[PDB]
Amino acid sequence: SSLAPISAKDMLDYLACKDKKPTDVVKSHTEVENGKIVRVKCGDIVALVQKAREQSGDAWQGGY
Amino acid sequence: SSLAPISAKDMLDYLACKDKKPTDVVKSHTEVENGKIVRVKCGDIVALVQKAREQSGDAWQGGY
Amino acid sequence: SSLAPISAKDMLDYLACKDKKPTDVVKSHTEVENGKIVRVKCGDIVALVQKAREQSGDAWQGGY
Amino acid sequence: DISTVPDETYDALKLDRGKATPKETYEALVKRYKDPAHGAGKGTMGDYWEPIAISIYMDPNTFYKPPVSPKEVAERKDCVECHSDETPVWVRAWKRSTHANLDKIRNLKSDDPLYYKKGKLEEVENNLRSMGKLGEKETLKEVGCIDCHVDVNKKDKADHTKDIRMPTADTCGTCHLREFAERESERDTMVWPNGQWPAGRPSHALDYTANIETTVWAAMPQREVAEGCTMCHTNQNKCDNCHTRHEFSAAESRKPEACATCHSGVDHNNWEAYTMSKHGKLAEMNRDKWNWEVRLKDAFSKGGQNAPTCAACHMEYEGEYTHNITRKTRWANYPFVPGIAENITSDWSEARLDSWVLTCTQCHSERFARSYLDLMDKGTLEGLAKYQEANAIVHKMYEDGTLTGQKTNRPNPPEPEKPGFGIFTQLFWSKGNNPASLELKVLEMAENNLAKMHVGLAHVNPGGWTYTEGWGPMNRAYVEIQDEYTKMQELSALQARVNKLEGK
Amino acid sequence: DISTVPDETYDALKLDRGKATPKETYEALVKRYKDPAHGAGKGTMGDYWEPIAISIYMDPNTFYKPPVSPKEVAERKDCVECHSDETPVWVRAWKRSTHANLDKIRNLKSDDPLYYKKGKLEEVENNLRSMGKLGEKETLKEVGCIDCHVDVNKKDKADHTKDIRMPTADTCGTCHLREFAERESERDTMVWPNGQWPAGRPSHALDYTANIETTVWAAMPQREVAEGCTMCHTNQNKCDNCHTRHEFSAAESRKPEACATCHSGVDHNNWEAYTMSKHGKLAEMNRDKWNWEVRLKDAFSKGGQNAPTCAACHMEYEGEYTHNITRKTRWANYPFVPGIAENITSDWSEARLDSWVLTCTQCHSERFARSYLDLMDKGTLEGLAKYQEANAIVHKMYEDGTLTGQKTNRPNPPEPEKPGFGIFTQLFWSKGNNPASLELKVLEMAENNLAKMHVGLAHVNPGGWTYTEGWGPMNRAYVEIQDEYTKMQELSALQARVNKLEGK
Amino acid sequence: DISTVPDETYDALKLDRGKATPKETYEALVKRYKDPAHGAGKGTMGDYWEPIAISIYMDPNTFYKPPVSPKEVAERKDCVECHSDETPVWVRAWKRSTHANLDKIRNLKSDDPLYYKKGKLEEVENNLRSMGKLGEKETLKEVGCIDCHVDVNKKDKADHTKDIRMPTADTCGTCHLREFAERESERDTMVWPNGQWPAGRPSHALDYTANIETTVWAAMPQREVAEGCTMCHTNQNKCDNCHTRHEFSAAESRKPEACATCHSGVDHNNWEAYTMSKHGKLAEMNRDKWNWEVRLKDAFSKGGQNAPTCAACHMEYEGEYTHNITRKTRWANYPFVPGIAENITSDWSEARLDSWVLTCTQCHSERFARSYLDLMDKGTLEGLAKYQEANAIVHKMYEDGTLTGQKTNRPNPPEPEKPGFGIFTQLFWSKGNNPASLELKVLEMAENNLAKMHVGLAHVNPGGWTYTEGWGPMNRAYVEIQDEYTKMQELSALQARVNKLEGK
Ligand code: HEC
Ligand code: HEC
Ligand code: HEC
Ligand code: HEC
Ligand code: HEC
Ligand code: HEC
Ligand code: HEC
Ligand code: HEC
Repeated sequence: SSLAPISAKDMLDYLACKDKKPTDVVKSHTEVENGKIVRVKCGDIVALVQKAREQSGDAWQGGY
Repeated sequence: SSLAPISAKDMLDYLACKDKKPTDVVKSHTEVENGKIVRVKCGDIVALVQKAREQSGDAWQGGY
Repeated sequence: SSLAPISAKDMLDYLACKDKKPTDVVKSHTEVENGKIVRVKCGDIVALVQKAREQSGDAWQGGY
Repeated sequence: DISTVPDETYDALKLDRGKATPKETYEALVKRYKDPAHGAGKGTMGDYWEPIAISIYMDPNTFYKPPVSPKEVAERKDCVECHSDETPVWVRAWKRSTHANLDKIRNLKSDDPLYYKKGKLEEVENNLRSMGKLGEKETLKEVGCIDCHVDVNKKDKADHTKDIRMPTADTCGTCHLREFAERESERDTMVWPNGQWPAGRPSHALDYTANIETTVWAAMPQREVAEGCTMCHTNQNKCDNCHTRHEFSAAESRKPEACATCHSGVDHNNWEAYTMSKHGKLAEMNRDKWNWEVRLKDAFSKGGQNAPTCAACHMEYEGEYTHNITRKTRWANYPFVPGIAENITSDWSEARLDSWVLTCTQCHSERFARSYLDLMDKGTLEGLAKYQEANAIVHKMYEDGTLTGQKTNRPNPPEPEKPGFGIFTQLFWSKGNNPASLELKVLEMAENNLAKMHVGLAHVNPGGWTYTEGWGPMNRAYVEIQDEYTKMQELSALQARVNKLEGK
Repeated sequence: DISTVPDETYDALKLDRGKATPKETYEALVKRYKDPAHGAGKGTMGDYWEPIAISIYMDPNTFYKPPVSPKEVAERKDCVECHSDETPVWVRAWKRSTHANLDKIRNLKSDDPLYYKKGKLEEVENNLRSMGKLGEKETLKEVGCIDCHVDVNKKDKADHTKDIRMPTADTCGTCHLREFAERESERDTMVWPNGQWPAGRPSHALDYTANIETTVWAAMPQREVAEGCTMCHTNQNKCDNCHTRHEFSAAESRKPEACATCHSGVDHNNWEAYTMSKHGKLAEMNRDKWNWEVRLKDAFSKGGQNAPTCAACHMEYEGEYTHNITRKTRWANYPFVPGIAENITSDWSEARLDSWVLTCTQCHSERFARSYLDLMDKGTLEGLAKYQEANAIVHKMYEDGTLTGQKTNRPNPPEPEKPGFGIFTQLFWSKGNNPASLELKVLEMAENNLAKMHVGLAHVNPGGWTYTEGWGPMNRAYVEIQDEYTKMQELSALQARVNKLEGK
Repeated sequence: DISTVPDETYDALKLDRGKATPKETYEALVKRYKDPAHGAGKGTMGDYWEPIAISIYMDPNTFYKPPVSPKEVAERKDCVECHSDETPVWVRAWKRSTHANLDKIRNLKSDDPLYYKKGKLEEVENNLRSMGKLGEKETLKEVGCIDCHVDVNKKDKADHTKDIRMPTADTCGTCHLREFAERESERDTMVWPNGQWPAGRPSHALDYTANIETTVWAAMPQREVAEGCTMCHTNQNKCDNCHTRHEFSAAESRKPEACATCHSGVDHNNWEAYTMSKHGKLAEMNRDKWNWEVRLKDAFSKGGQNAPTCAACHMEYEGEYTHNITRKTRWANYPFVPGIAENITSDWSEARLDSWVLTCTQCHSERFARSYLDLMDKGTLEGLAKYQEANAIVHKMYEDGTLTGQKTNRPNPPEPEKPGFGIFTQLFWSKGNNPASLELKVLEMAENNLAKMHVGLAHVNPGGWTYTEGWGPMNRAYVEIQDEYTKMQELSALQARVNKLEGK
């Protein structure tokens, strides 16, 4: 079945948070707000992706 | 001298009607109306083209 | 230091007026007005460029 | 057994690879190959379109009939003699091809780099014997006009008006069962984890199916335009698009140029990106130093090849080469296809990334290759993010009904297409304000510029994802989308002010 | 008599083909060639433009004077000796050219594939003797600097400041009367049944005339831009654009690359379409296997050539090859030219189609070639139909006066151009809102995208009439035209509402 | 002394040409090369960006650390043994490279066109002896993996996890002092009269510095997009972008294709313009007649080369060929850069024009070469004038605050970029209406179309400054700018009337 959609910016942030602590902060790869690259907390993006993976169910057969 | 103008869509329907009967109906190569390709009755387009060729006179020296 | 700017159309008119008398009239390379290529009096463009070269001062180390 | 054919194919054909004969394998392959349920014939929209004259060469199994003239009954050498006048270059090219020089192949010595061809000839003969087209002690004398165009190893006369055929993939596969089965195996090895693309796609095995199952292709009245599409989509039907008739030179098919007529253009500029990359520029500079006649397996050793080429990268899989080009596919050209980006981190994609790392490390260190492929993946997502932001704006206009002409001049596309927003049909058919400009612009941002951005990244052409293709053009589309969006908001604010004034 | 020169040329020159000598034929050809009534000189707009420095090389007969410096009186050997230092690569190229090695041509043996050049040298000598430039038993010793740049077979001193010339087509035609006459015969064979183009055009014989008779070329002030046009239009004046100075290699001029500098780009992308087709990719892949030195007559046999090239297709006519490239022309690149599309079913066009079929059927079957040429014609008309619909919208806006700035900021083009809708001048000159964006877009839709669509069809590059050139870009133009048309109607509606409110 | 290194370089290094040993010249070059004040390291915006994985290969001196695995200690011979299947082609290409065959170089005879290489070998040996890397009686045995990747002439074991380096320009320069010094001399020979570009730029010596000193490159979040820029800008750091690893073939770097991956695309289409020019089409047609192995000095004589190439034109200066490519630069690609057009008539530009004339007149007469270079200069200005007119329109709207979204939706670019009108940042970053569409259009009009116009003029591709690139696209930009300007005026007028009605 289909994968629950995940935006490209969230995929990017998720990859950037690979092997990071949930408290670590990384730069966005795509978002600029108020003249600064947005900073993303790895805990938030990981939660966001995991909840898409939960919604995917058996569609996600494994991987990062 | 100058050829009486015939639109491309008419040339196409004319060519679609090569070796068809006047009562044969062919699909337009160009026109879609109300979600369907327009159908063209061959006798009609032949009449359209022949009346242009009549206006061309001796400018049209033969051909399909 | 920096050169006083000279628009491209003036550079072109200047080049067109090389080895021309100030009273000579050449065609613009760039300007059309009222259906005709603008004509340029060589003494006007020579004056225009020379005053730019004066504002450039020592920035202009020589040349045409 | 054909060791290079995946197990998935013997499973799908309900064959035991340990026991199936060549004839059984061929017959099972061809039954599927010719089954309308598996993509043969005119497809699900055959009622909406009819062949044009050239279609008899594009899909001969459905459409080819021999010519009504000449009325000739010809033997094998009659073909050659008459066509020495009617199609003289075909005869010249055929005469100097391997097909017409099989005794040369038989007499190759084990120290010749082309010696593998003798084994292939002997496998062909074994195939034909299993099929009963060739005696157990009979050598294949040649592959001549009558063989491909009438019947393999035909000994008697052919009726030109009844018996001529255009050779399709199953014709070649009568002899070249291995390559045909490797090709057909793409049906079975290209299964997306989440059905991102239909099973066996994208692939050469199903390129024609993919073509005729495209709604606007079936639906548009401009048949000669649509057949342009078909000319890029005939690998399924005929085997002569990389190694062309009538020379059928494997050396030709190994050259990047063989892929370029199809794998080029505004929505997949592989040729342009590849040839501008250092890889492709080296291939251009070094082409006359390489022996293109050695098989891909020997290209980098015996062949002297020191830069990668389309065929070497894409037919390589786990250190071997087969005609199946699907097994390392991860992005499949269009990054925005639902599920493709999300699947890029899966175990399935990582394992194909591992296979790609094996390809690149014929030359580069793994560290180098992996660092670039990481750039490819993330660069593609960066492009996709830019598109997704622009699409959200225009799609919202669609849902709000504020696209130009959306409610006044948006005629429906031709049957059997269904109306919608930013659909592929709008690239090949337009009427009134279907599509709107902003809609076409954001669709082309994905279909053209994001796709070409990804191709440039995959093929290491820096300009092809930054200044010249990809980022730059996507930047412009984004800018104009935002610009028109603001202008449309400003205009509707002005209209509202007028509407308020009309309320007195 | 020149077997390859058509009757129409002898009749046009008031010559009897059964009586005319090389001398009489040459003089009548050159008389017409240098006649300003037949296209020589500055043309009908010479009062509007002046040569620039390089114009002396582009139109030498009108503009060239020899340099004031150096002051040298020089004999034949002096040219070579001094230019060995002044222009060393010219001397090196000349020295290894056929022109400098006529004795090698004299000694060619009948089994040499280049043997025909011996016959050609004897025809040159026959030409020169007829002209009184060579003794009847005097061998032509060489074609050296002094021959081309001063006088053929000059025996004494030349004054560098008075006697140097740039060799124009009639200079070469002194010796190469056949090729010059064949080229000039384009004036007489390219007669359109209804004056769709001026007689003799399009052709290489009149390309420079066509250039200087283009209003915007004469009228625009950016002369260096305009001379870019001139550089593609000098075949009329000089014979070195396909086989270049100073090697003058016929093998070079047979290569497709020879045509590419001129036959490319946004309004006729023949180089790009051909090279992307299978034909052109095959030519790229096999160029090293072909003997480019054999004449086109021998290319497909002695040359090994197995894919078609520009010269082999376009110089072939009824089984012969000449420098006349006009006799199979039917569409002439621009499908929207009044009368062209209507003429495509005429007997005249059908006879040229039959001539094309003869060209394709050196290789393909006639049924195959005809099926494709049918697709070419119909696919061109489908593109034309799309343009015609879009043009009807914008042209009506022009007639309604409603193009942007049409009544407020549409200054007149430079003299002698006259104002009009969607005129060629608007591609190379613009000011204010002349043209309007919609006007330029619909003009470019015909001039660029429909032309390229046809070129892609004619040269069998499927992406070139579907996705990448032609249909896709024309689709976008139509969409944007329709979009702006609706926006402009909605703006007019809003202005009418505000005008009503001001009527209180 | 190094005859080809300019005095300005010895002066900048505080060295005496006569006395400075190879080792002292090298150390002085390397000290400047590695000095952050002179362009090394992360540059002034290092706080804003971090390397990505591939950056270790793009700027090794700043970012490279050897792999943590494999844990191996290796002698010279062990590199080849393990890498023969770890990185097979690197070994195969290295093995047939000149670096692996120095004995063939020693045995070259003085009549061999490649003999110069024996002298280059002995000069390398003399350099290494001065640096203490080679005994005075010790011949350089080879240049193997361990020499470039660990230490020159290394005699003992290397720790794969600690001692592996990526060879940078200073690594090659250890042996190839002349070529490295010539390259570095670009820092000293490229002083603009009025600082039109920074001293030493544009150049290969400072290309990476120029990249990392570009604000949007440091500022933009899409690092994989930004690293595409870096890949065209690594000559400063590593010497293998023209003669690539691991063949390191000087013959390869002399081919135009070597330059094409970087010198191509929408803002400098040198590859495209040159290859379409007659020069480039001749180079394509004649590439297999030329001996690319002779040095550029001998190309036109011993190499049989008869058409110019990128290297032959741009590495030539006053009759010598060196790695310094800056000394005839006048326009530097972007004609709109302040002070560049005004400087084109200076004595400084005229002397570089004289140098260009000396290049062209190896073939053309001076009169011809000057007449074309005059066309190039005036044509470029004609393009600049068209852009200046369009820019004045859009710039005035920016200054007046009337660009679309300018005061309502124009967010600031990422730090440390400062907001502005038509800035380079707006080609690689956009958000909301920053930039506005008109603003991007007029920025691209200069950055892409005016640039390509000049590249087309400079490289003699007539379509490349008229119809296809340059004038045509600039014409459309002008037309669309003027069109939107008029629409925006008319809209403002309508809004002003609705404002009047809301005042009553
Ligand atoms: C003349 C005496 C012929 C002999 C003997 C054979 N062929 Fe033929 N062939 C001939 C002609 C004049 C044509 C052109 C028909 C047309 O209208 O194009 C052909 C064509 C073919 C083709 C192409 C068929 C198509 O649909 O395009 C093929 C594949 C072909 N011929 C094959 C062929 C074979 C296999 C023959 C020996 C059994 C043979 N031809 C004999 C003339 C003659
Ligand atoms: C038996 C009657 C054959 C049929 C039908 C086809 N091919 Fe063939 N081909 C055959 C043999 C015995 C050989 C030599 C063995 C080998 O595989 O090399 C070939 C050769 C080829 C080649 C390679 C030619 C070369 O580069 O030397 C190609 C590319 C090829 N064959 C393709 C091919 C195609 C596309 C076919 C259908 C149109 C086809 N063959 C039919 C035997 C037979
Ligand atoms: C290795 C150096 C390559 C060569 C040479 C060519 N291609 Fe490629 N291709 C390569 C990669 C790493 C990728 C992306 C793989 C992924 O999905 O992650 C691609 C992609 C393609 C595709 C899409 C299929 C796919 O694998 O995703 C196609 C159709 C394709 N490439 C075609 C192609 C052409 C036509 C080439 C020569 C002109 C070519 N490739 C060379 C790696 C390499
Ligand atoms: C195996 C026993 C090795 C021997 C001995 C040497 N090398 Fe090696 N090398 C080896 C591997 C498995 C790898 C790949 C590491 C990876 O993750 O990709 C490498 C890598 C290199 C590289 C690339 C370094 C990089 O950062 O990409 C280089 C330049 C290299 N090796 C050089 C090298 C030299 C000079 C050796 C002799 C001193 C040598 N290697 C020996 C395996 C082995
Ligand atoms: C020096 C002692 C010369 C000898 C004897 C001849 N030529 Fe010459 N030529 C010479 C120079 C220095 C130049 C450059 C002139 C310039 O300003 O460019 C030339 C030029 C030519 C040209 C080009 C003319 C043009 O308009 O560009 C041609 C065609 C030419 N020369 C031909 C030529 C011939 C045929 C000679 C023997 C009769 C000859 N040259 C002798 C120097 C010298
Ligand atoms: C007599 C004095 C000549 C003049 C003036 C020109 N050409 Fe010539 N050319 C001449 C001869 C006797 C020959 C050998 C016979 C032959 O036709 O081959 C040639 C050769 C050529 C060629 C072919 C060279 C080759 O490819 O081997 C070409 C393409 C050619 N000539 C062109 C040419 C041009 C363009 C001329 C004016 C600039 C010209 N020739 C003048 C004799 C004479
Ligand atoms: C000494 C230990 C060397 C180092 C480090 C590098 N090179 Fe080298 N190279 C060296 C010699 C003695 C020679 C032969 C003499 C000559 O210059 O020809 C070379 C050769 C080359 C060549 C030309 C090879 C050919 O085409 O025949 C090139 C292009 C070259 N070298 C480049 C190069 C680069 C880029 C280096 C750093 C990565 C490099 N060399 C290092 C000796 C040594
Ligand atoms: C001579 C016939 C040339 C060849 C072959 C190539 N280039 Fe060129 N280039 C040439 C000129 C006359 C100019 C303009 C010089 C000036 O007035 O400034 C250029 C310009 C460039 C530039 C900009 C640097 C400069 O000198 O202005 C670059 C980066 C460049 N050219 C690159 C380049 C490439 C990549 C080539 C092969 C594809 C190439 N040039 C060939 C002259 C000639």
